[PDB]
Amino acid sequence: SKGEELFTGVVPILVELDGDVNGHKFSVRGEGEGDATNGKLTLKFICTTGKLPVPWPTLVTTLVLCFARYPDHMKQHDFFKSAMPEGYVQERTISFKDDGYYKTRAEVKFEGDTLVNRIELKGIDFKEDGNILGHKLEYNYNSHNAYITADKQKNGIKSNFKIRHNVEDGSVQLADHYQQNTPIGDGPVLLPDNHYLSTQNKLSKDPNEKRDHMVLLEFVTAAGITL
Repeated sequence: SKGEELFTGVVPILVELDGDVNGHKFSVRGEGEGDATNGKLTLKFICTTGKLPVPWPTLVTTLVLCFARYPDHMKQHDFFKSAMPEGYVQERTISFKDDGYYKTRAEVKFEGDTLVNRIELKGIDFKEDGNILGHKLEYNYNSHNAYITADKQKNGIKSNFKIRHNVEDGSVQLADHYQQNTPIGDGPVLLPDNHYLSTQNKLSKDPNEKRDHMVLLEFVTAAGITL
């Protein structure tokens, strides 16, 4: 795709999320950079409204799959770059087992030289003293594979995958994601054969940052189609 030409080196990233979880209003700003050469993303996120009222790990998937590394023989299956620079909408429902759910609508697109992910997030039905509102999730992240399929009737892709969030008592909090993506522009996009993305996330803290924040290192690699 011509969009892939925008990704041959490191690109600056801006993430803006406004959220409303059980009426708790909050915002997150992230900045950093991504390189689809190696699938590497490095960002720092700040809760700009105070303490984040949900656990940082639960927002990772919401807070830029155009930076996934597609191997050469898979490049004709990279929907995400093919939609650039005009971008795509990424929508999810994320259901937390035995708890509430998030609904997210995001636009991922270039604004000048910067790849911007702007998200509106709504959470409802979260339980008082549950793992989300009660911040009972460990600050860490299990590596995961998520399968991508074409959605030809919407000129886009879809994906359903689970995140395992470790709870501090040794239990696991599942987060079941249903995802859809559709191009913003009317130009041609690549509709992929079935494949998956493999993702690792390292969550850390900036020792000099006093605000509630998350330092994230993410790798995303496409796989599942062979020579």
